Amino acid sequence: MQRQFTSMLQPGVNKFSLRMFGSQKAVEKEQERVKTAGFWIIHPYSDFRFYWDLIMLIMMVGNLVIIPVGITFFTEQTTTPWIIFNVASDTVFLLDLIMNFRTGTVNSSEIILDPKVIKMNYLKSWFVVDFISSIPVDYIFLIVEKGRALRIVRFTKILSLLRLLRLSRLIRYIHQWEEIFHMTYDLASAVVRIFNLIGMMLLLCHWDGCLQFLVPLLQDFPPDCWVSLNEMVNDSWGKQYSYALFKAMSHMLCIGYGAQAPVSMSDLWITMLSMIVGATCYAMFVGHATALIQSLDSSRRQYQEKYKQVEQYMSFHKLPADMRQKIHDYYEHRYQGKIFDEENILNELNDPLREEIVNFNCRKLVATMPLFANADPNFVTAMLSKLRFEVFQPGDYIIREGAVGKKMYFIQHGVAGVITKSSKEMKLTDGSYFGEICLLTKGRRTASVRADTYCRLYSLSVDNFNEVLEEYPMMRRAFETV
Amino acid sequence: MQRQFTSMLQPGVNKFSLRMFGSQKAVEKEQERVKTAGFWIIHPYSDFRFYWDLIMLIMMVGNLVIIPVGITFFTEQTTTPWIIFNVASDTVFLLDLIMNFRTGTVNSSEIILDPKVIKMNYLKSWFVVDFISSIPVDYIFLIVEKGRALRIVRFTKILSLLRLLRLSRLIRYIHQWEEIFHMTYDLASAVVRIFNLIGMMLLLCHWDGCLQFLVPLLQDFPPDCWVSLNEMVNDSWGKQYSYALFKAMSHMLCIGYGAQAPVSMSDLWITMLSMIVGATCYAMFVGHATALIQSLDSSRRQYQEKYKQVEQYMSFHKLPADMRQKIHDYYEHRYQGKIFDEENILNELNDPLREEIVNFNCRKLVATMPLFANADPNFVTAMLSKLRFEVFQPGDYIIREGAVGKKMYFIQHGVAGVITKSSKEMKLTDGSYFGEICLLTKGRRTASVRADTYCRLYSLSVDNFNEVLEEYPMMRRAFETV
Amino acid sequence: MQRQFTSMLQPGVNKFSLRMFGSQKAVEKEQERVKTAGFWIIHPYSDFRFYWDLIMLIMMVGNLVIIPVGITFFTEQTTTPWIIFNVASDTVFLLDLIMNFRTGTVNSSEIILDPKVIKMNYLKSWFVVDFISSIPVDYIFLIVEKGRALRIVRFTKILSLLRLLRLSRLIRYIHQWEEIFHMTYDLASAVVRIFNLIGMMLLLCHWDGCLQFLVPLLQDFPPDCWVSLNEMVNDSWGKQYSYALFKAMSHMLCIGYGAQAPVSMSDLWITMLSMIVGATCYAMFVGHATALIQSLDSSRRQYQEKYKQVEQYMSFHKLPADMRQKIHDYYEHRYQGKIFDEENILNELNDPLREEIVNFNCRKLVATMPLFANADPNFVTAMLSKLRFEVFQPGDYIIREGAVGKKMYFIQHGVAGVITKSSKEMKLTDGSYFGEICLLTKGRRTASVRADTYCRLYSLSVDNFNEVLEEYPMMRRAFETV
Amino acid sequence: MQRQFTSMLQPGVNKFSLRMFGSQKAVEKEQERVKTAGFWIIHPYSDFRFYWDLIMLIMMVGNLVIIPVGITFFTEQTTTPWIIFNVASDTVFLLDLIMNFRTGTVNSSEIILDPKVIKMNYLKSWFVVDFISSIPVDYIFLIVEKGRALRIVRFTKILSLLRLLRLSRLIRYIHQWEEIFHMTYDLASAVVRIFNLIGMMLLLCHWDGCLQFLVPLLQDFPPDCWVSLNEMVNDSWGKQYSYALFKAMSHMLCIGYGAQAPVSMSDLWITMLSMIVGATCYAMFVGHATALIQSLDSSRRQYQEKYKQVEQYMSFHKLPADMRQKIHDYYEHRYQGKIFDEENILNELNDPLREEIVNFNCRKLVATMPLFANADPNFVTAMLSKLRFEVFQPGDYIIREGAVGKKMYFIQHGVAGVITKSSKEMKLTDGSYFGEICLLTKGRRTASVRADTYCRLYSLSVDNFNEVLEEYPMMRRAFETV
Repeated sequence: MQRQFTSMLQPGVNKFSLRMFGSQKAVEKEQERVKTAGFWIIHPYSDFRFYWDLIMLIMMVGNLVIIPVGITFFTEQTTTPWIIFNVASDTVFLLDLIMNFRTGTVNSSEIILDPKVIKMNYLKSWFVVDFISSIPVDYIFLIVEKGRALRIVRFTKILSLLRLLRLSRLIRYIHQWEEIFHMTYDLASAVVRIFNLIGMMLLLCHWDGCLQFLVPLLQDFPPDCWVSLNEMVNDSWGKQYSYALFKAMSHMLCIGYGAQAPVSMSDLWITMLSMIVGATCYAMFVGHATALIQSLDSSRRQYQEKYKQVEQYMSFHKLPADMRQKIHDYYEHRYQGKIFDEENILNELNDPLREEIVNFNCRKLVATMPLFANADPNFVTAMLSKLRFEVFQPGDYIIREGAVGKKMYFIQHGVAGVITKSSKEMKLTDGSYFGEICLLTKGRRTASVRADTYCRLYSLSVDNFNEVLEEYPMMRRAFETV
Repeated sequence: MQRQFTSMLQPGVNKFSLRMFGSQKAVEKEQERVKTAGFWIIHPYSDFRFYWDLIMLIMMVGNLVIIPVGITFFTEQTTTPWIIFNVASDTVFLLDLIMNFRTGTVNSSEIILDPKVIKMNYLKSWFVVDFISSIPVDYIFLIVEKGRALRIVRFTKILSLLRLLRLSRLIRYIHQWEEIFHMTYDLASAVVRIFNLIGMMLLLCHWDGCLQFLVPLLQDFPPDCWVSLNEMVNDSWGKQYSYALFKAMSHMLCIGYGAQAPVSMSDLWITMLSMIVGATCYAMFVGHATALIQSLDSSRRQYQEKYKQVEQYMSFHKLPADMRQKIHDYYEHRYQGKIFDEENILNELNDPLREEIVNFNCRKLVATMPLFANADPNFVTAMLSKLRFEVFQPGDYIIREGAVGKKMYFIQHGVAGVITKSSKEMKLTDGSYFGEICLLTKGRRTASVRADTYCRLYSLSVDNFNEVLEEYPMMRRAFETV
Repeated sequence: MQRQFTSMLQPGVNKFSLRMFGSQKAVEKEQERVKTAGFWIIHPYSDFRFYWDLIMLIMMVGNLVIIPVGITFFTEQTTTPWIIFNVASDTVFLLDLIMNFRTGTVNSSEIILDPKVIKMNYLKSWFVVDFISSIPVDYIFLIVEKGRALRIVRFTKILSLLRLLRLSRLIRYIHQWEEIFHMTYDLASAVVRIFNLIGMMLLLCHWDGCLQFLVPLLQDFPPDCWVSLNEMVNDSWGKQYSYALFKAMSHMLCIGYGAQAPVSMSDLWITMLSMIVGATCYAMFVGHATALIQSLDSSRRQYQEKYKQVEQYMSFHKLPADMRQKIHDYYEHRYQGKIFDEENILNELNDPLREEIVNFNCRKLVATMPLFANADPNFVTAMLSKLRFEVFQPGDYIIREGAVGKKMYFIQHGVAGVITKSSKEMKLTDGSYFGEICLLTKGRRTASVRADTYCRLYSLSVDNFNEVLEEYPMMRRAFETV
Repeated sequence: MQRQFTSMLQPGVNKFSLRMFGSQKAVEKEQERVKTAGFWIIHPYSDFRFYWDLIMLIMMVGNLVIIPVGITFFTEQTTTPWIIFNVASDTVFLLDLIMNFRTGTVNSSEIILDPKVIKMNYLKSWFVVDFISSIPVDYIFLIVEKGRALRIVRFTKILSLLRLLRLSRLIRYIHQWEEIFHMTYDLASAVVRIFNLIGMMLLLCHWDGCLQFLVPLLQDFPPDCWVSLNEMVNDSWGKQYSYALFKAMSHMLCIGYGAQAPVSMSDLWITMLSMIVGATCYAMFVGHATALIQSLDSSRRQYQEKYKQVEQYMSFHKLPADMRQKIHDYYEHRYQGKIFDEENILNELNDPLREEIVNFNCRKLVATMPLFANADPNFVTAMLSKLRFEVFQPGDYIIREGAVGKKMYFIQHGVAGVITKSSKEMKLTDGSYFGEICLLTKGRRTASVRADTYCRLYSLSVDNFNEVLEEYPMMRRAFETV
């Protein structure tokens, strides 16, 4: 399985990939480009790359949690298990760094050129930090020293703590992957952002906790510091760590100090720093929360806003209370607490989708009418698109006796009433339709129609009907029969 | 009253129901579907169901407050009154669980199918938790033991505390009911959300308070914990509870610690947990508050935003100060601090409503004119819709001498002035109208008209007039008389 | 000056009044309505009423600050100066209450009817609270007692503290006045709201401070409370008050406790209450601040948002970097970091204003052209409105050699260049104009035109020109000369 | 280099300047205006002025940090190094003040008039404060005294502290420069605002820290204050300062008190003040953070909001799940998680840019077609603009057998399929085009076309084609060949 590896290195055909590039042909074309250099180049959007980054993340998170703690609360830093772990981690990071040269960079089209583009762009931006993070600097220093001891040890811990610069790399990895996920799974951005922030906060809190003890460790546990003053120098490491974290955490969430307000200058300064870091983090969190909340009820909010405009309009015109109430009722019936521009949405969609939607809505309404049963399907489709949805309140005249009816109505739904002088009253319900006589007559409507309950009609204007006919002359002729 | 129960189980005809489904016929149809299975199925939107859920809520809230407190601050948990209360509660929850099988689930149309749909969908989602919550697990355990004592008792309390999982159920109930209420009463979403959050916070605070003491109780009141260190082990239960709540509450609202910063590890950890929980809750609350504030002054805000755009436009064109001032004045008069797209709003409404609105606005204006007194009502209605509202600043020429008047004006309101060379000056007020001579003439206007004070006209363009006439030829002919 | 008072009682002719009602005639009409009842009715929007409310506010604020403090930190509550002050205040509030019956209520049109409308609507809503607040209840109680002493005194303080219910009245007064001010002075809503909140917070803080000491006072200064534990029972009143306020204030802003965490139950409960009140207030403040911030940079924000959409569009089309840069540059030149729909704004304005704006913009541009010097002013005006503003980037062909020019260009501004094969190159600057030959020719354009620097043209389409001509045939004829 | 200075004083030709004024000619004109007065007037937007303000900022920031500290933590305020520094600073501020008279003020066009406009407008607004800040008042007072000592010294410090009023000036300088930068570099407003606030907070914190110690210093270190109670009167200055800052900083970020809750009244009051200042600042910061967060993910948010409307629409129409899924898929393919009104954006742009964009998009698509190879470039350009982008889901009929094709399709991209009864199946890919036969025929389409995979077409309607032809009759004729 030597070619398999190569294949993996190329960008695979996934849901994401298609969205990014297009069709499978496009993907293939991209792959061809990649295939110019053999075993030296890795495509950023590839599956192998993804796997590698996942691995890194798994390692990286652990390492970030571990490293500082290891440095602080374990005195014997030269013990076997620790050292082996460190070495392996370093190796992994070196490998990652190496990969980064071979990996392509997203911009615009992705640059797959190795010797000039990948090497120079990486070396001019992020390389140095990565290099620092990956390598075991402290160990190197120790080796150099080998080829005052307490002082050296103290120095070394600080050097080791340069391995926290992997965090930048981690962040970078996260960002790209999040972007990819957005393209793929349609994740809620707000949710993602807040989650990221939470993680960051946790990490920062941990670091602060470590640091608070770390400085004392560095300074040899002086008599006027928080570790010596609480009398927990020789206590179990875990307990100490917990205490430190608590101290840090309070500063993060604005609760208070540890045992006592700082005495030594250094300690005080550290506390202040933590507070600053804590405070800003909390602010950011609050902001994120606010954003999330706004996102969550957004549609609803929009509806309310829209309604407020109507209210304002009413106020401007100084309408009677009854009128206002009626309008409110209409709005409730008409839109059902929702906000959407129907027409705009339809425009945004393609034709087939639109047609499908219309069929779902109105095919049952128009098919029940005997005029459209014998007609051709295309004609029906054409008609249906034209139809315009309407609502009427109870005790409202839809059509009137003697007034010229510009449009005909199909009752999808609702309790209507046919007001006629000659024929008494024939109440109409869902499925019925009217204004049919006044289509090709081009005159005044005979009888009246009043809404008994709330109604949901589909209006069809005479002009629109004429337009529709314009395409189907045979159909028009047929209609003209009776 | 055996059939009455069945009826109740079906979905009733309410305001909500109509909105959900449609007309009474639709509701009846839905009921028919429900009526396929007798005494085994409950419709989610039914009145009986609503009542049941209300009952549950009444029970549930009480139980959530009570349970933890009971577990903690009362040592004798095997006493009669407590046990009876518990048993009844358990029974009620079991009944609720049973109902949940028989109750239909909202999706899309509601699934009323029992054997497959209701049983499998519920069992695959929420069942297990509900089952756990409902049953008295601790009591069962005790019974088993019956058919080291201190240890057993300690264990049992934890088991009992599994009955807090009713909270999920409660939440679910609340959400659905809130949704229903939205459909029904048009509640302010923001307000609802914040209220929910407040309740949650309170509950959480209470739980934290219980927990802080609870852990000490579990651990047998060790010498280095907050209960033993304050010397309030044998104090009255109520006082202790209050203290615990205070401790919890401080962490929630970021105030501080209890008597002293934690000493024992467990206590410290608990405190940290509380802080986390507290802090997040506070953040959420803040966010909600922000959202609410934004909602409350939204219309006003929108107006301001709109105005800012006008200002920006002015800036871009670098207008003189006087001009800007004039524009500002016009805006104030024109819109009166409000924001609304009139045309859009009108489009959103149905025809009858629109007509009514127009009548309310302009029937008094047009009726006072003697041209529209003898005319037909339909014609008048047609005319009125066409009319377009306008405002003019004082010292502004509305119509001019010698310039062709494209439109005529009805003064609804304001202090106008007729500038004529021959006839001196005849100042016009609310109710007057002009540009009437230049309607069918198709030429140049004779005299000028200047605004004395601010005005509110209803313009009527000649083209629009012609269009209107197009429908009523007789009317046009009549007009042509004089 | 008996009639003067009556006049004052009626609604005056102010800026506000006109905006509310309309013209002076409208105001007069309103006044007539008021004048139905003599010396018994007060119009809500009147000047006298405003004055009265200002007076009340002046009194009310003072009283709210004073009362609680007086109750708490002065033992001798039966001393002369205090009592006189109280009595006067009570009298004033009674007077205010009386006025409230006679004052009209805003709804819709304002209800000026006394016997039924004003009396019943007020008595069914706010009366009782107002009555309670106004009257000296404590004094009445004392009188009753006159016609254990320590106990009575304790009771009386609580009764007296019912006079804080004036706060509701104050709030009501503020709201109405704020609304009026909005109509009048165009105040920033956000700013207003935050200011209100600040005031409320301050008042609440003060009350909390009073309360914290007040409860101890009521309870006779027990040995385990914050006043007795700090050993400041017999200290100077002012100091005590300050301390109390500090204690309250910390809870409001989430800082901490007083000297020590509460010991007695009552104290603890009070603290908790304060924290709740404090915390909510702080949240509200934060929200308000956020809102204010959003308001302040709103225009700018909108522009950025708009730009982001353009960027997104570019991304979707996957444009080259150069192209993107060009677009960015164009946007910067075109809109200058601002957001406004020109056309929409113009539509919103009246005609005269629009004309004025156009003159300010383009009269200097078109007048310099010799074609429009001899023409009539009306024609010029007509032309100018039609003109459409445009921008061109340097190294861009505006007009081309051999391509049919649909529109002509007036260079308001910018460094243009005339590219001709025959006539070499004649560089054009601000004031010049071109495409003039291809107006009535209806053919292909001869020479090319390229932008040297950035340009700001006013395009005029041939169709639009034709339309303009349609009104002025003589003008057209004249133009046709040469 | 005497004229060089003059030149510098005039407004230079920068990117900013052009944007502000226009072309170089405009800038020159502006310069001419400036050149009316020689060596007495400075233009606000000039380079020299900018440099001066930068210098001031550099000085000013330092001075603000230094002054208070100097006043507080150094007893010997009459020492040489300090005094020299002070004197120089004072001189600089005096110079700045002088410049301010000579500098022009931005409004509208900038006022370059010296004797009336610059002198009176400055003297009526900001002068006095500036004068106070600039001059060494304390030193003057001392001199006066020269021409109880402890008391005098105490008084003098307060007087000296009047030199903090330079902050207003600094603020003013910052605002203007920020505005200029916005015009120039297109900075993110939100980011700027937050940065400003941070700086302010830091400064305020520092001042608070100084103040907390300062009051004690003024009051002669009484026995019941925080400096005397901690026993750090004779400690090193730096340590004291740090402690003070910590105390201040806690109040700012809501953490807690210093060593102990205040005892003396003055101290308590100071603490309260700090808390107020701190609390408000924190609120503001939170608000700013929220704003920033909203800005950052704005585009994404907008997309989500838009999508929610579609969902709402679907809900309203009660569509089947499959349909909804299809719609979602279409949206994902169609818009790719982005929001933009294409048409609106195009309208906003100029013609050349639009043309360029179209070429980038569709020239490759239309050029591959042999119909447009021999045609003229102008015609091609015209055609391309008309084209309308479309998407189709797999298993969707684009064109049908027997149905009249109103528009023709160019496959930019995607896996299509040609459904024919006679000719079997010929699958089409990127670059192909169809509906070409039904262009000038004006009849029914022969064969069907179904989407195999997702597609991205460019539709071209027959009406649009006809319109395009209308300009190029020769082209039309050519097309009519075959």
